[PDB]
Amino acid sequence: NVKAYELRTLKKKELLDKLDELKKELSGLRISKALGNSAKNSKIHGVRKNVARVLTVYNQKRKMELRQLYKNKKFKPYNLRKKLTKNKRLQLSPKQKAAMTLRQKKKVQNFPQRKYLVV
Amino acid sequence: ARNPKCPRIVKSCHSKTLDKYGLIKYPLTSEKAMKKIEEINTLVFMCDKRANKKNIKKSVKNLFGIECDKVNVLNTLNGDKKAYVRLSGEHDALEVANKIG
Amino acid sequence: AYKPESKTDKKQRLLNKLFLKYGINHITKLVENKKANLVVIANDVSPIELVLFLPALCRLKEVPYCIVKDKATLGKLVHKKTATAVCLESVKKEDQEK
Amino acid sequence: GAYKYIQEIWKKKQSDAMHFLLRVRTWEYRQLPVVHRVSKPSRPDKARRLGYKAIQGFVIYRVRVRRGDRKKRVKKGIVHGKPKHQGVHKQKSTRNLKSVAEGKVGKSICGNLRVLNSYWVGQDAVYKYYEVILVDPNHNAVRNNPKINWICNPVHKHRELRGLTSAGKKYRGLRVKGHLSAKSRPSIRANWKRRQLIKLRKCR
Amino acid sequence: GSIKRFRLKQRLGKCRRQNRPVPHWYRLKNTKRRHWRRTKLGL
RNA sequence: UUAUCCAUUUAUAGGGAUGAAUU
RNA sequence: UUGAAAAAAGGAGGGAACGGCUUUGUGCUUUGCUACUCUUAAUACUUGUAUG
RNA sequence: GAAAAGUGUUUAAAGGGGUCCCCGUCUCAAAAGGGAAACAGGUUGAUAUUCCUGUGCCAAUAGUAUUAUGAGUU
RNA sequence: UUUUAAUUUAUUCAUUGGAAUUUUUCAUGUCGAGUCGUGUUCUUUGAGAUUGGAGCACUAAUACGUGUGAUACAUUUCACA
RNA sequence: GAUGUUAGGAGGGCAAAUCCGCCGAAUUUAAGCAUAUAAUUAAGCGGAAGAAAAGAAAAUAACUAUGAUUCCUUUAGUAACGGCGAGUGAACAAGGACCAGCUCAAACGGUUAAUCCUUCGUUUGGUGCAAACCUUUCGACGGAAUUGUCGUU
Ligand SMILES: [Mg+2]
Ligand SMILES: [Mg+2]
Ligand SMILES: [Mg+2]
Ligand SMILES: [Mg+2]
Ligand SMILES: [Mg+2]
Ligand SMILES: [Mg+2]
Ligand SMILES: [Mg+2]
Ligand SMILES: [Mg+2]
Ligand SMILES: [Mg+2]
Ligand SMILES: [Mg+2]
Ligand SMILES: [Mg+2]
Ligand SMILES: [Mg+2]
Ligand SMILES: [Mg+2]
Ligand SMILES: [Mg+2]
Ligand SMILES: [Mg+2]
Ligand SMILES: [Mg+2]
Ligand SMILES: [Mg+2]
Ligand SMILES: [Mg+2]
Ligand SMILES: [Mg+2]
Repeated sequence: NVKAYELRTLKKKELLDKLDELKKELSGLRISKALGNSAKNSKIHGVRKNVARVLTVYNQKRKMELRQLYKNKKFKPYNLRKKLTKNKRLQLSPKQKAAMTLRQKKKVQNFPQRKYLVV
Repeated sequence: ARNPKCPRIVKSCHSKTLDKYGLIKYPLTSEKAMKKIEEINTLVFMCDKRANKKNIKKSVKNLFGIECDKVNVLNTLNGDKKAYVRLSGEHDALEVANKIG
Repeated sequence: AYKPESKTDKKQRLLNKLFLKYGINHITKLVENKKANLVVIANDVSPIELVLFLPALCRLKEVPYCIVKDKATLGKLVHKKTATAVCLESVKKEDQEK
Repeated sequence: GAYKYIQEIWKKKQSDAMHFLLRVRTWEYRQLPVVHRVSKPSRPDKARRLGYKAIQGFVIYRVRVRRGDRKKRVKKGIVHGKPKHQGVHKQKSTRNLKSVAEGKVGKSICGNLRVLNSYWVGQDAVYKYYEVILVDPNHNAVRNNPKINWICNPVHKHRELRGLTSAGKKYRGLRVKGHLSAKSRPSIRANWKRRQLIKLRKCR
Repeated sequence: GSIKRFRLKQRLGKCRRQNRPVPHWYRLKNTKRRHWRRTKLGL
């Protein structure tokens, strides 16, 4: 029934091995079901779940490795890029939006909107 | 000729494409299949809708001690492929049936 | 001889801290101000209009102009791919005669 | 000074030299495909006066438009309604030919770009030729530069298709301010809606 | 008839599957049946 | 005649005196 | 009224190109020796697992 | 042509064949036109020119190296 | 948890750069053309010898200019842009 | 100028109440109907955003004058239009909500494009468990650009 916290520590090969075993077990169960049996029909669900868990663990490991590989370097795969609503991606970064023509900037610096308490 | 500075999309996940477990789902019982097993050493397997003959053969080779001379397939109206697998003369389908279950 | 400085030269000068003037807009200003002494114009520009007025202007302003065969060659004479016109307002005394 | 000179030259238009140039240029355009990129503005000064700049993302497209009215679209010449509405053939469009020109380039050909503006270039009796100034809002050279940057915003997709380019402004009648244009301002349709509006008051 | 496209065959199969009655055990925790003769699939 | 228009073709030799045919 | 087309195949015309191995010089030329060029079928071995 | 659509070489720099030349819109449209090759017997509750036994047929079959099979040339 | 006000602590030393007003000189610059405009057509408007728009023809002026000042025009003020 | 499965990017489709462009009827009203009316509406086609559009005067006034746009209260069912029939019908001012101004082009700076971008980098920081982000200034090698970038107003 193997829960994830055990599996994080395992190396990828070991994980793969585990997964194959689980798959084999599942296949066996399926075969049994197909044949006139209902002894361990309900065992299958758990096995399936276990398999799923294993897959998840492995997938996340793989993703982490990928991320490590493509750390920085301007361009990246579009997977490892910031998946985010298209419009937002298109949109100008806040900094870009801010960026002021030099005269305007100067003006801002000189005559900023002051605080002035009226009495 | 392409020389991309990084690849566009990189599926780091374990392959979704169907392995032996998933391709070939289970043997068939049913009187027909039993008869087949008995008489002409043909094992009947329900398989994935997207199994080819080659693929099925490969699966059978991997999943069991089976060598297959010929594989006929058909798509059942229940959305499964049924693959009739005739074994080479060296093997007795009955023995292999016993082995599998 | 009177080539303008190239990028590297300019950089060096900056670190440390008479030439051809180009660009039709600048050149026209120069001519309008009677600063220019010789202007050399390219034979072909894609909108002829961008330079058509120039020889007439020179004729009015009494400034010497000559239409030279290649735009690319004019560009080469400075550090650009092409150049429309090029002007020499002042000159080193050793060459003034020429 | 140079640009002033060329402005003055182009004001003449029917004068011999200018006329010849126009004749050549229109002839040349007649041959090229209806909408096609040009490397450099044919009227640099005029382009400048609009929005054009020699920044990386700015492009000029020469576009040809048929001159004249557009026959009222109906299967055969016949229209089925009341006589007031019956005529075809002298049906003049609300949009300018310039607007049409910019529309056709902006829409399907350069959906990626943003139409900035457009200027006249040449005409024959069959076609009017405009150069339309467009800009790539994803080119960083344009993204960064704070003046111009505005066009990178999403509110400016297909300005040409909403009548927001100069030509659009013209035919919406926003070029004319004043008592002459009172009825169209936030927009003609909008104005109409406002005028129709019955405001009730919960209390009344 | 006796020469279907695969898609059509699959659809037919689906329809057949849909046809079958509520599994009786569920009833302890149907109106969309169709008889092949009276109501057509209209494929 | 250069705009424009039409035709023709693989845009195939500038103007005059019942076989084969290709490297 | 004279009664489809094309994929595909074939035939002909034509005469491009022309043995192999070893040695020398800058795919080409020169020098020396005689099993050669095809052809099906089987078999073996690398090349992604070479039959539907 | 505002587009939606309407037309399909009308003024194109429109993939194949040989060792640079020579061809040349693409694509769909036939379960009665064109077209590689199959017959018999047996067998199932329900399939069969499709499984079984037998007997064939068609198309592929990369290179290199042996073998054999025959031709041709000395 | 989100941010955005008030309040609390700034003090020394470096210098490149810029800004505003203020004197005093000299510069009287530049100001968007097949565009405006007129004609004519059609549309649209409450817009009336045409309100805006559009097609076509013709096609300007440079700030002493040109455009509005809801009746076509001329001659000319003035105001406003 | 073509050409590229060259390196990097963008568009395409869905959705629409408000919104922006076109395109565009007729029923209807006029006790008939033809201009009008319905209506610059419905449908059609295209295009945006959290709002859109408009917007910093070639504006209104004729005053002791106001001062971008938008919206509300009004002006006003008024001026006006109209087989002066049916019917349609604003604007300025006034009172508010809200209030924000600006930059290109042109002028000027050539004792030098000061600009700008791509790729490759380099090394201080900040929050994060990581993932990512956030900023910091520094060069190169490319280009772009004198058919005009940047500063000055
Ligand atoms: Mg089959
Ligand atoms: Mg119309
Ligand atoms: Mg059928
Ligand atoms: Mg029936
Ligand atoms: Mg076909
Ligand atoms: Mg047939
Ligand atoms: Mg039967
Ligand atoms: Mg002006
Ligand atoms: Mg009307
Ligand atoms: Mg007035
Ligand atoms: Mg779209
Ligand atoms: Mg009536
Ligand atoms: Mg009635
Ligand atoms: Mg009636
Ligand atoms: Mg609608
Ligand atoms: Mg806006
Ligand atoms: Mg109001
Ligand atoms: Mg009243
Ligand atoms: Mg009305």
